Amino acid sequence: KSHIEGSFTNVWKDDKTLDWYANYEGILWKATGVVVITGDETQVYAIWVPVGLAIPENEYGDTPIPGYIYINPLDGTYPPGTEQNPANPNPSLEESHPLNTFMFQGNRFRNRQGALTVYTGTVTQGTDPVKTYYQYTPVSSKAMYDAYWNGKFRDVAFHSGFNEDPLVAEYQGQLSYLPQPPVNAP
Repeated sequence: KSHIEGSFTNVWKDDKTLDWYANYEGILWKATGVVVITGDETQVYAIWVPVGLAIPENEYGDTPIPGYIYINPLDGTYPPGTEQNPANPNPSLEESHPLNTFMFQGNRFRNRQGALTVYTGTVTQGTDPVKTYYQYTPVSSKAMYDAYWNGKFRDVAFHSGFNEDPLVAEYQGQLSYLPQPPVNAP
């Protein structure tokens, strides 16, 4: 099938790849190209590509609505374990979420002296009980690091103390707009 450039509603973000997805006409679509999301995550604008059968369980006007250009922190433009990005390439399995993490575009980040890691889902590989691990993968996105370095996360990336809940970054990305209505409007 051919790609659909436009907005979808009833979208979700995969917790392992951090890519956005939506169902339309019984097909599963993956958001590619430049991805723009609404602050409340209800809608995503992108170059939607048919990637498989629809999965319903994961789930207007005509003028553009406010949103933000999404940065996938795992896009590999600044790969760890290199001269460029010396950070350790190996993701950790935390018994619990690290303290002092912050929310940026629905993704949860940890900053350890300049090395950024991001929450990439749980991993329950046990038996009795089970043991649930929270995987934190090293950020491989140059865009994410350019924002951090320009101090765009000064308000949330340098906290210390016993703080379990993530703080929400004031900066939510490059401002943009999503065309309306969503293509998969009910």
